[PDB]
Amino acid sequence: NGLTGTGVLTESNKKFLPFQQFGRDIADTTDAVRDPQTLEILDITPCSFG
Amino acid sequence: ICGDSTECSNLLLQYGSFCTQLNRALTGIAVEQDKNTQEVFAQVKQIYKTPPIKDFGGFNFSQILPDPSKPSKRSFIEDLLFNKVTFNGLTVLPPLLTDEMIAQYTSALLAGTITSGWTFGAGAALQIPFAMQMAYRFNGIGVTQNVLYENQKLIANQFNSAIGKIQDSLSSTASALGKLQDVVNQNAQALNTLVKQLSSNFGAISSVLNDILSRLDPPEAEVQIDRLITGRLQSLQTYVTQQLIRAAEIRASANLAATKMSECVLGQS
Amino acid sequence: SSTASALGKLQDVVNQNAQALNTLVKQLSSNFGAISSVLNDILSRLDPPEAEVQIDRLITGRLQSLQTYVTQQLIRAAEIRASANLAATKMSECVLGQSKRVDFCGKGYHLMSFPQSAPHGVVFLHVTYVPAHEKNFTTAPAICHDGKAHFPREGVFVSNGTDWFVTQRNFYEPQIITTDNTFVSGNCDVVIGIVNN
Amino acid sequence: FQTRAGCLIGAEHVNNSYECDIPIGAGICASYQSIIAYTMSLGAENSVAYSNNSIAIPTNFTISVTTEILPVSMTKTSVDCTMYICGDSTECSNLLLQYGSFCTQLNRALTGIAVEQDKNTQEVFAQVKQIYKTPPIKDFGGFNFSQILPDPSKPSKRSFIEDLLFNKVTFNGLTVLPPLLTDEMIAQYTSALLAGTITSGWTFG
Ligand SMILES: *[C@@H]1O[C@H](CO)[C@@H](O[C@@H]2O[C@H](CO)[C@@H](O)[C@H](O)[C@H]2NC(C)=O)[C@H](O)[C@H]1NC(C)=O
Ligand SMILES: *[C@@H]1O[C@H](CO)[C@@H](O[C@@H]2O[C@H](CO)[C@@H](O)[C@H](O)[C@H]2NC(C)=O)[C@H](O)[C@H]1NC(C)=O
Ligand SMILES: *[C@@H]1O[C@H](CO)[C@@H](O[C@@H]2O[C@H](CO)[C@@H](O)[C@H](O)[C@H]2NC(C)=O)[C@H](O)[C@H]1NC(C)=O
Ligand SMILES: *[C@@H]1O[C@H](CO)[C@@H](O[C@@H]2O[C@H](CO)[C@@H](O)[C@H](O)[C@H]2NC(C)=O)[C@H](O)[C@H]1NC(C)=O
Ligand SMILES: *[C@@H]1O[C@H](CO)[C@@H](O[C@@H]2O[C@H](CO)[C@@H](O)[C@H](O)[C@H]2NC(C)=O)[C@H](O)[C@H]1NC(C)=O
Ligand SMILES: *[C@@H]1O[C@H](CO)[C@@H](O[C@@H]2O[C@H](CO)[C@@H](O)[C@H](O)[C@H]2NC(C)=O)[C@H](O)[C@H]1NC(C)=O
Ligand SMILES: *[C@@H]1O[C@H](CO)[C@@H](O[C@@H]2O[C@H](CO)[C@@H](O)[C@H](O)[C@H]2NC(C)=O)[C@H](O)[C@H]1NC(C)=O
Ligand SMILES: *[C@@H]1O[C@H](CO)[C@@H](O)[C@H](O)[C@H]1NC(C)=O
Ligand SMILES: *[C@@H]1O[C@H](CO)[C@@H](O)[C@H](O)[C@H]1NC(C)=O
Repeated sequence: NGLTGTGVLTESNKKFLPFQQFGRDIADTTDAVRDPQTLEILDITPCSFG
Repeated sequence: ICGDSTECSNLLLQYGSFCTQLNRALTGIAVEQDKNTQEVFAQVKQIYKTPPIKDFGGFNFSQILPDPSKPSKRSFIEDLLFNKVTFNGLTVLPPLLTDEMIAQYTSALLAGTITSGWTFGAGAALQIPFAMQMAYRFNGIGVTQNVLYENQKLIANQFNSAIGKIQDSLSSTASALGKLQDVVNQNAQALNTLVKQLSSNFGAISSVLNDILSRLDPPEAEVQIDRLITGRLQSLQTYVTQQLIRAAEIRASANLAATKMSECVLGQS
Repeated sequence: SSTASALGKLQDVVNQNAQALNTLVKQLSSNFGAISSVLNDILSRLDPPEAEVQIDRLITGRLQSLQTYVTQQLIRAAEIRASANLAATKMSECVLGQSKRVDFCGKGYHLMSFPQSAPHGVVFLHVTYVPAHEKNFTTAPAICHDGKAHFPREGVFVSNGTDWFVTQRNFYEPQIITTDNTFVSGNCDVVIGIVNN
Repeated sequence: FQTRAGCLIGAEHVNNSYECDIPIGAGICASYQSIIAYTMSLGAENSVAYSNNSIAIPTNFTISVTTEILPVSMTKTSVDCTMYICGDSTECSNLLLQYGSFCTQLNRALTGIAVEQDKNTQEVFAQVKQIYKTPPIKDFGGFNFSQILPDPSKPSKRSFIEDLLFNKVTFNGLTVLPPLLTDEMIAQYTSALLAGTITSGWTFG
């Protein structure tokens, strides 16, 4: 939905409420989104590095 | 600074070799920490062991000797101390020496000083009955050794009472280990502000670089990315300098601790 | 003479200084965001209004580089000063006198020391005394005689199996027990370990 | 192999325990034979024979001599602003003029550092008031200081050990200033100290 990012998508059990669209954890990092066509609570996780 | 962007990396390329210096400084800090631990704790070669039978002239060291029941073989006081006190491009590296090895060094040192006296700090450990060692220490401070051999029972009794009292005081009053907690809090706060600084415009149109890439024409995207780059680089430099100062102070403290262990544990000062 | 790499501290101090100076001089060849890293070419290509902007970019970048170099030099100087203070204290204590603080200079009972110069430091030769060839004996804390307790003036009681002896603590040297090297304090009915002799 | 530090490819895990050559982390490290990774061994294991009526007394002794190296000084350097950042350009200097007095602080810091180095050397070495000289005839109860006393034959007036040490170890607006005290003077201080401690003991302190 216009928000671009690279990571791995995992099904999340976070309990959103019918007016949020995307959550975050801390320091302004989009941590979970809701897909427009299914209304599903996903989970963004950065790809492995080190 | 860049977060895996080709354009940002290319722009940062023409800013000289700052990052090699920063990484070198941080690696030096890490190696220095490892050396501090090694030189403050690794002071003996043989790993001495206490005898199975414990008759130390009436003294009772059970509170301090390792307990085989627990897996870590940590003493009661060590367990109390341990219980008392609690990605975006940053990593934490594990220490070289694990906690069990440190506990093993402490146990070896304590067994050596509890059986052989101070002799094990110079050559090879030579056994000595504990009462005779205490008599030697009284002779050292300026009291004839008659006093110990005539008041051994009372001396042992009040020694045990004192050790129990310090155990109880440590257990009850939580506010006992302030310095370590202060160090941990300072480090955590520095990391927190460093990671929070990433959410600033620095005069640009947005605080996120991906939107700038995906929204705007390169020719002025260089300008916006330059603003972001200079701000983040300045913040990183400040953080590195603060870390260097704190590490130097910690090194001074570690040197003092090593001297204290060498002078007061291995001998009577 | 044979084994090398025994003077790592002075060598890598020199290497640190040389590396810092080398990277400082290298830093002079970066654009820092401007159109070129050579001054005159920027000067003799453009008119002043943006030539001055490019000059400002060069000036500021070189300024932070120099500032960083100075700060690093200050930190290193503080560390070296601490080391020099330690060296001065060691020279004062372990060269001009015999030290008693254990493990301050050398491992073992310290005897004396010698200084030697170095390109940017000092080398101490510590002479220490280390015992060896130990023997295991039976001991006792006091001696009962006439109902009185005797303690050694300075030494310790040992026995090779028979007849008992007094000796100094750090070197085997038995001597027959006499009233001259022992002193009396009370009757022997309270000490834990008295032996009849 | 999988370790608390991550993953390791190219070495063979073993169940022995030797000293630590190349530290890796979490108490384990590797070495060469092939390359093998193992757990650190803290050292030898022994149990001193404690009893309540037994002691150990030495019967002989040894005399040991050990080294200890300590740096005391570093090179004195100075840097000029206008020569460095401007490179003899009038317009560059004019532009720099309005940036405040940073360069005065920089030069002040460098000068302070150099003075500190000189003070460090002087306070470390100049511990004596008179230069003592050993007598030409040397009969020190059987002890032999030939390798340590200065050799007048050499032009440098340095001992064998000092020569070994000295041989073993190896512009754009920046300058290096010479130290105040030359090498010969430092050697003279060392010789004075050493003769004083040989002959007078600790009394000369
Ligand atoms: C040394 O101290 C420990 C603990 O203070 C003693 O262990 C106690 O022993 C008594 C008698 O068996 C028990 O009632 C306590 O519960 C024990 N305490 C703990 C914490 O377990 C030990 O007995 C002392 N040593 C000697 C020789 O008396
Ligand atoms: C302990 O040392 C004493 C002191 O030398 C020994 O006593 C002497 O032993 C020799 C060897 O048999 C005899 O020739 C002497 O006559 C003994 N001296 C006296 C005064 O009797 C003693 O034998 C040693 N004991 C042990 C077990 O080593
Ligand atoms: C040194 O330890 C031994 C054994 O631990 C003690 O020997 C005991 O002595 C008492 C006193 O007569 C006897 O009742 C015991 O039977 C002995 N035990 C053994 C195993 O023989 C000896 O008393 C201790 N010496 C001291 C503390 O000076
Ligand atoms: C040391 O000698 C004294 C005196 O010769 C011994 O004391 C005697 O002990 C016996 C046995 O307990 C008693 O029957 C006597 O009445 C004691 N006499 C006196 C004067 O006290 C003592 O037992 C000896 N100690 C040892 C370890 O042999
Ligand atoms: C020290 O005295 C002991 C007395 O038993 C001598 O024997 C040693 O005893 C300990 C205690 O069990 C053993 O662990 C050692 O293995 C024994 N030694 C030997 C050689 O078997 C011992 O010889 C004496 N000397 C030393 C240096 O320990
Ligand atoms: C103390 O140790 C020294 C050094 O090992 C011994 O001196 C050696 O003695 C042997 C046998 O007499 C000689 O072969 C060596 O040449 C001696 N070495 C030196 C450097 O002199 C000495 O004998 C030992 N003393 C005792 C009492 O054990
Ligand atoms: C002190 O030690 C030096 C070590 O070099 C001795 O000098 C050597 O002496 C031997 C025996 O006379 C000669 O063969 C060597 O050629 C000498 N070496 C040098 C470099 O001169 C010196 O003799 C010793 N002093 C005493 C009094 O024994
Ligand atoms: C969007 O249309 C597709 C096509 O049938 C359908 O599967 C999906 O459920 C629709 N989603 C919404 C939110 O209407
Ligand atoms: C080492 O010991 C473990 C058991 O702790 C065993 O499973 C393993 O096969 C042994 N050998 C190696 C090479 O790990």
